Amino acid sequence: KGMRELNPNDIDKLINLKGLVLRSTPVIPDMKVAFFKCNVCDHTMAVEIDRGVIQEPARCERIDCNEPNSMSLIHNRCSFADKQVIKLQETPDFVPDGQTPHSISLCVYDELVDSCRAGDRIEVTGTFRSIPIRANSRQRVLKSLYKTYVDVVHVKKVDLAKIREVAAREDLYSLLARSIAPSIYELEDVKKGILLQLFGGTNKTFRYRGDINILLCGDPSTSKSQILQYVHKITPRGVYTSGKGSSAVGLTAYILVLESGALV
Amino acid sequence: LAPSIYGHDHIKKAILLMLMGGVEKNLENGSHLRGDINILMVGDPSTAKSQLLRFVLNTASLAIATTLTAAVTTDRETGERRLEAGAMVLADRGVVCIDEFDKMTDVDRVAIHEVMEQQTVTIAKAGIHTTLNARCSVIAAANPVFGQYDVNRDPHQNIALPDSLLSRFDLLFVVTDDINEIRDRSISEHVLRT
Amino acid sequence: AALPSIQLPVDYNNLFNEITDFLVTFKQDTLSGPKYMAMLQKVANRELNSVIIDLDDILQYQNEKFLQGTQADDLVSAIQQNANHFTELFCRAIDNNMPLPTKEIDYKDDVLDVILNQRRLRNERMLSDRELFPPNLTRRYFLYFKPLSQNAISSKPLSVRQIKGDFLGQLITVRGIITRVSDVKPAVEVIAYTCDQCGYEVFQEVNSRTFTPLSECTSEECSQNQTKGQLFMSTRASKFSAFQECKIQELSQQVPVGHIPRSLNIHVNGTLVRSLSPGDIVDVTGIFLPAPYLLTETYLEAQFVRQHKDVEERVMELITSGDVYNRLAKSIAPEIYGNLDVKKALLLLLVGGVDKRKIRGDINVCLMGDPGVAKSQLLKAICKISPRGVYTTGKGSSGVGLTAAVMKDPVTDEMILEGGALVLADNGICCIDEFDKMDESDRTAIHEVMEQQTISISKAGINTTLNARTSILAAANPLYGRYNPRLSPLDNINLPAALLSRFDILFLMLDIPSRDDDEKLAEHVTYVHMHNKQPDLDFTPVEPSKMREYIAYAKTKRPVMSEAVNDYVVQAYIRLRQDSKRFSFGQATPRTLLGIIRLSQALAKLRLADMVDIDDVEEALRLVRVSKESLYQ
Ligand SMILES: [Zn+2]
Ligand SMILES: [Zn+2]
Repeated sequence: KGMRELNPNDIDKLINLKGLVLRSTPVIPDMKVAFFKCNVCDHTMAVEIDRGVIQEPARCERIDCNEPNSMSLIHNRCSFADKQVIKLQETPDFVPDGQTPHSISLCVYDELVDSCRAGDRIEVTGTFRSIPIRANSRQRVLKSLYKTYVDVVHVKKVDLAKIREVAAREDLYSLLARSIAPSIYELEDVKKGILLQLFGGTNKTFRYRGDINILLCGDPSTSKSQILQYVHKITPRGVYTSGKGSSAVGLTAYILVLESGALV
Repeated sequence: LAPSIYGHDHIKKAILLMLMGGVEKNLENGSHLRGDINILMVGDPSTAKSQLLRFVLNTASLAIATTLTAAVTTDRETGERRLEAGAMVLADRGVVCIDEFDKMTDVDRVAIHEVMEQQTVTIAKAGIHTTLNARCSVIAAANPVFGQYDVNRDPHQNIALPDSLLSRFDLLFVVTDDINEIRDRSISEHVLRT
Repeated sequence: AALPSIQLPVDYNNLFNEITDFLVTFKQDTLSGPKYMAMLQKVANRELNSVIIDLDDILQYQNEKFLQGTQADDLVSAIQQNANHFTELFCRAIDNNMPLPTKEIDYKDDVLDVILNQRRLRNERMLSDRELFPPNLTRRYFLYFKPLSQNAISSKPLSVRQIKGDFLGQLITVRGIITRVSDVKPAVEVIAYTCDQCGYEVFQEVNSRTFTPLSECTSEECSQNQTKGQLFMSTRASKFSAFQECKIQELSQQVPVGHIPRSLNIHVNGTLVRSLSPGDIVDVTGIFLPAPYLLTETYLEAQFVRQHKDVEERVMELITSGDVYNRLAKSIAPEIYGNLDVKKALLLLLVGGVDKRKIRGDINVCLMGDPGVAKSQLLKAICKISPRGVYTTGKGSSGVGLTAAVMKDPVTDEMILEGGALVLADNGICCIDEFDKMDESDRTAIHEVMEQQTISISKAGINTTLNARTSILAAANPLYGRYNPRLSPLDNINLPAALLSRFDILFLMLDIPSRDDDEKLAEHVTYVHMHNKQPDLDFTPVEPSKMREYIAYAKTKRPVMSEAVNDYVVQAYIRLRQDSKRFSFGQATPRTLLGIIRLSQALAKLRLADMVDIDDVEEALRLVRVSKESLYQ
């Protein structure tokens, strides 16, 4: 169900949302067990955090000491879980297009931290949740309308035997060459050259690289752009752009921080 | 109109036709074609132009003084954005007086086409995608961007405004400071009495 | 802090009795159980939550009572004067009188039923000598007053600047444009706290923008045992209500000369949420209220909304009349003279070709040559006629733009990714006016529509391609004011021939001064101005909404390939290649062949066929031939 459609009935239910990750926080430490050491007698005890509250011992546990207010929290001997917060956007595909997409914060925990990155379209399955937020951190006073977030429990994005069987074929050069773009005219010297570009060479660290670089010349009135489009789909981690008016810095890296351009 | 102004009979006649401007045509399916009239006075400075705009402004009714379109805007105290009316929206079924029209900036001139063709202006940010009534009859005036006006060059060439913009106006006058001794004698003695 | 007090001309006991009398008695008897009790049976079935009260019903009840010779104390005036309090009175009357359900509900599935049943059981265990709840907790419905019709202050639509301080407390109605809308968020009606040390839950109702949470268990279960148990909030048991805020602004026309446009916050609650959107022009009834900031903040609690704004049988009414392609093309902007071949092509862009797997199905046309000749009106008309259309210019639409980007809302501090016009045109059509003037980012954007049917983002750590499947209609008006009417267009146009080669068809049209054609055009224009109707006879101009029936109907009549067309279009490409055996860039290519195929498929759609026809190929070739001969000038 859509992000725009969540309502107060959902507030304790499990839900599942499709959306786009805009960005994430770094990992945030969440205390799961507090560690209290006695200033008088150096005895130590452990307290599990209950609903975000430290159940502090008011007097020292040891009956032979039993001093009040003598326990103190030894921060780096407490035990911590991992938490991360991610801004998940309603996709521009699903919006009523005259107005903005929404977004929702989600909390993701432990080894589910860093399961996704900016630009990932994902599903997230989790409990819908709501919490109050303080009017001033110096006070208990809370604002009437709660903050909402989804507290996730699962995420998802959006062998060699077969490979060996094909490897023995005699037509394999042409077989792989046709496969890159069977919808386009067969042009198989171009397709074979691109196939070698997809294979690549090897590397040596003592400089050189195992790259391959190709230029499709010829008229503007031919299918080479469509070949490029299919190769951009085929490759695992490529990019597509065009060179007219392409800045030396826009293509490469641009300015505070420096951000990578298309080629990088 | 403007009895202090030497000559310029045809200009005053055209001004009167704009004040008594043409009738709107909503065709079948409500298909709209514009009846309002738009005028532009190109020329030298120190000519009758600005004074004619004063006389028009004080003669017309529902007349807006400028020296545009519509915008989405924000200010120091507002933690919020508001949709603002330019002079043509304010002059809906009225008139706009635009002196120094050669000075108007690009984001304005790009949107003036909607006033000139469709008698409306469209909003396209902050989710306020809408269109406003701006059904006015405009009179504008403009100066050369450098030097005195070169009467050999076109308005497109003496002023930075594109021909694809200047052509929108129904009537496009060019006026110039003629160095006529009878005119100069008259206006001189008026200025001296002043 | 002692307070003085005064006597006032009202009594809420008498008015509570009047309200419940109305509720248990009234029906809309002029239209011949009670309307309100029947509606409350619908509430009891959990089939309804929006309880609407009409002030007209109250008025009819008052007139009925006065006709029967007893004074009704004008409850309409009271609710129009101190509306907020009468929400409480009406809800108490409903809670005192609502009938039990009829439809089964599986009653235990609501947590509130289980928890209040457990409290009742515990209270009976106490009551053996060994309110149950705040009513807002149990109250599932949402109550709203709906204003008086024309026949009184609640009926009058006020502009925002007419809303003065004396109206505070009244059920006014306002008129304006919504400049901003909040995302929905929940707000607590009643907080439920568990008690750790006794299990007896306790409740706090919230009636302000802020509150302070409870700490110690106030219940007798703990208090009598002097057991200072601790309280913990439960979102499961707390009643939330949906909250949303919207900023309304007066209409731009209403602003007095020189004033800033005045605006107001509208708060909307319960089922009435997400009835409003930005850019809506709307009339809204609500209670005009203060809020804690002696100067109070102020808002309008919305109550009722008035927005300002079969087929598959009905298409047969035009199909049976015949020659529908020619007539529908002649129905495209009938106020525009001639150019019927161009209109006939522009229709096919709305109908579209086939996409298959990829095979790319959108169809695109460029108009080119001298400015004017009603071209911008034709593009606007296409945006009006076509579903999923949008109008732009090469520099216009200068807010979110035709070209997409990451963005903030700098009036606040959040960031978002949003699409440009080419994404709004997705699954549709985009019209580019002033096409010659668009920049490098714009040109590469339309490149990406044609080359990937997307628009790309590579900014602030986000790499993403947004979907942009869309037809292009474009207008390349030339440089220097006029075309030189014997030259190639590249001596007259800014755009590169690479971009122009992707369009399925290009129509160069020149504004030739020629007495005879001038008179034909002028006769058309002057006749339209003179007669005010039927821009020509025998054109049979279909209206927009009726032709959208056929355009949508035609769009879904996907064809299948015929061997006759397969041979014929191979032959058609070879024929046009003989003309290509050379004096302009209108050469035959695989992209012109694809254009002929898509235009032919759109013709197959329009003739409602499965088998695509060689007639479709020859007519698609005819439009391409007319296009090339136009380009040849
Ligand atoms: Zn100790
Ligand atoms: Zn308790």
